[PDB]
Amino acid sequence: MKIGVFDSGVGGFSVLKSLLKARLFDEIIYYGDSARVPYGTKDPTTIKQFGLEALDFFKPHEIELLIVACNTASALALEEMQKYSKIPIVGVIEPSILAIKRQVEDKNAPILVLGTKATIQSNAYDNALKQQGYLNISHLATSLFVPLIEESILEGELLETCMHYYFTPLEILPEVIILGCTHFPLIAQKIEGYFMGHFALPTPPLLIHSGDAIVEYLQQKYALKNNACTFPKVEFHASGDVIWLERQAKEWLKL
Amino acid sequence: MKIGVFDSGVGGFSVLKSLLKARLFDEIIYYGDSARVPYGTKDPTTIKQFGLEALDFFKPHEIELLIVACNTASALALEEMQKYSKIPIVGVIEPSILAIKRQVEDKNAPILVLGTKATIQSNAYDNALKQQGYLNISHLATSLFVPLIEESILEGELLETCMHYYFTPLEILPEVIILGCTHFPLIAQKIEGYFMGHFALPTPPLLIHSGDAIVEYLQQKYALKNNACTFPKVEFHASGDVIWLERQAKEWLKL
Ligand SMILES: N[C@H](CCC(=O)O)C(=O)O
Ligand SMILES: N[C@H](CCC(=O)O)C(=O)O
Repeated sequence: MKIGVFDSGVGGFSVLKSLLKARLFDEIIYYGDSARVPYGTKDPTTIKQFGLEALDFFKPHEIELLIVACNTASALALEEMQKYSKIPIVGVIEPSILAIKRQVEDKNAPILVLGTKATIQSNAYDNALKQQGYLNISHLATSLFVPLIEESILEGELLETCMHYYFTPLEILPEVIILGCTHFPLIAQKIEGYFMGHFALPTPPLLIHSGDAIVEYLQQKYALKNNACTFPKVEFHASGDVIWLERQAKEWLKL
Repeated sequence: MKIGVFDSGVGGFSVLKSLLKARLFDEIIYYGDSARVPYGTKDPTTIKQFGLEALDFFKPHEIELLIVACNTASALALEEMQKYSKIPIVGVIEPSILAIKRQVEDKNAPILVLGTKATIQSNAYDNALKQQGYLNISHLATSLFVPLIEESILEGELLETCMHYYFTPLEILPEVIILGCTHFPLIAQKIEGYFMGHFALPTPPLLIHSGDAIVEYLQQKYALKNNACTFPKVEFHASGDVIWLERQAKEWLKL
């Protein structure tokens, strides 16, 4: 079918990479609000309005389903967007909760949630996780990860120092880490390397990928074949220069 | 005289600080496009439109002069803005050149220009400096400085490492450093310390402050006295939550 994917910028490509891999949809209309990104360092009122405005962008595209690839938008504007919609709107938060429920049996397992300041402040993951019984949960806003990753600073001294800055105050060694942000998958191995090295772990904690989770959810609900289509057509749209956004699509979608 | 001050967000408070200290105007209308900050990591077309939209916001306020405190907006949209406006519009680039002309007699003195990617990409400083005869200029886009500063990372290993990441590749030790971004004054002492420490200098390179430079230019161009109210009328406006914008002011107006 034909669907739309919404994100604040190019981070949502991490989710698009997953969606493509699953070969679930024939046509995908991706819209990145690159003129206003990032959303994570802003307020609830502003983000909700951005969410509603994303709706207006897709209305004429005739999409059968809208994926809010942005973790920040999913945590603050999903509710409203759905209230006003003739079609289904799926965020990347709830699907990750389901991924945890089946991947993390022990309700006492230490879980660390990483996200933007807005996503963490919303308690979106904390609320959802507790409902499912989990009692050992920790939350951490790692905002500088976003700009570092957009500068393509995916390794080296600076990145290590930034992770050390954010992770040092942590009280509990996580057994599971949720990548509650579109950009974090790009430094997944680095995050794993940090904990394995700093805490001398034989194996890294478990990381939950937002894109892979929403895929598992969309394959279940809205039942879809794992190759219901050959070459999916994709449209790229942005509030900023679309050429700049498309250029990054190459880098993010690349294996 | 009633004036307007435009910036992409809270960074412009560094210019507001200079304006307030000089006591030139009795009324100042501050507008920060906080819903869309930052401008520096975006494209020319997007930035130019933001500039024109800033003019639409100010038209109703009937200001007599508009200060574009944003170095990025100054570099990319100043020309377009001045074209469709009947009131004088002053950016923070030219005043800096005029201040350098006066402080640096040696046209061969090594000058280092720091700014956002968009500001540096525009070559606005390069072209303005050469016109005045300067021949030893280096340009560096220190993008990460912006988010670091907004998270108030003004000390510690992360700031040192970020500074080292950008500065270490420099082939020449600057004698003059242009803080070509609203945010940099907040780490001015740290930058001075970096060069004094790393190059065993008894005194730091001369830093050019955008805010003081435009205030000085304004003071002379309009022959203004420093006798305006000690506590003038200041209005704060923002595209994002204005409460968030205001609460940040003390971080910049501080002492
Ligand atoms: N896409 C956002 C990260 C970038 C932003 O702050 O807008 C998220 O998933 O949280
Ligand atoms: N105000 C911008 C810094 C923040 C931004 O990029 O928007 C400048 O002076 O270049």
